Amino acid sequence: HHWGYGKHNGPEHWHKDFPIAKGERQSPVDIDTHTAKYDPSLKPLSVSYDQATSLRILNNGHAFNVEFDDSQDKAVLKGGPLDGTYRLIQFHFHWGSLDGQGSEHTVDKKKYAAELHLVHWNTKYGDFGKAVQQPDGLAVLGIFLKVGSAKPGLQKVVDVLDSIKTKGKSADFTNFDPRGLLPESLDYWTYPGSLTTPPLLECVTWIVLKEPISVSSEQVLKFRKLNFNGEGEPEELMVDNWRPAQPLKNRQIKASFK
Ligand SMILES: COc1ccc([C@H]2OC(=O)NC2=O)c(OC)c1
Ligand code: NA
Ligand SMILES: [Zn+2]
Repeated sequence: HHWGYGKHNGPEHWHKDFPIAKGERQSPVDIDTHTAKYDPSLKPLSVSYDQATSLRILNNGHAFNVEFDDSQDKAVLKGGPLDGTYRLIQFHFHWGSLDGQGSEHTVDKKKYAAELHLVHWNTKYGDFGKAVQQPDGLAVLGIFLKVGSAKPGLQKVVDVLDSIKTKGKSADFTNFDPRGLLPESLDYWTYPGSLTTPPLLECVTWIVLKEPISVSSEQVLKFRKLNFNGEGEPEELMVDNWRPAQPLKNRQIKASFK
């Protein structure tokens, strides 16, 4: 598979290798804040990242992933819409060529400069590869980024990026604390959806925080210096690695806040 984000291999093409692209629970979606309803049944959200163990950062040709040790229940997400325990495995971002675009989810059609995805898998399925075959296998915590003040907790990420410029490069990335990427409020929207890249599997409970984090123009500029290509290959900047909003179909987006 040679999927990507360009004219020739971008999201409009994905359905030919991955027919579930046109499925019933695809992501991302536009969150219409006037149609989403507060749900009193939602339990409180629990982000337990105190014991998180980051290992490595990888340019996979699509984004850069900060990977965690998920061989035990270190860093977990529970509560909210979730039943049981979801283990953090990695986070990554999606971003734009310009500050006016980059997020996958939109809020009343508003696009943010970037979107952070903290990816967790349901431990009742034993491993990640089994979890992605299940409708409740993953929980993705999505956090919007807007450009304003710098986010100090992001700068360690920004600073390692020149060591992983091209596809297939990785670097040791230990002792990174993902709590420094969260906004103050855990108010969220939630809906059932999918992975936003191939294989597009319909295995995600999406939890999208309402409060964006602010990052600096300089910080997001450094994201845009990465490359989609491998070393020695013609330079294609890693920008606009986002899928546009997909049809909501027969889904309701629920708000955790009144
Ligand atoms: C193999 O693991 C994967 C594969 C794809 C995705 C995509 O879905 C998404 O929301 N962003 C993505 O890059 C993922 O993240 C949950 C994890
Ligand atoms: Na709207
Ligand atoms: Zn993502």
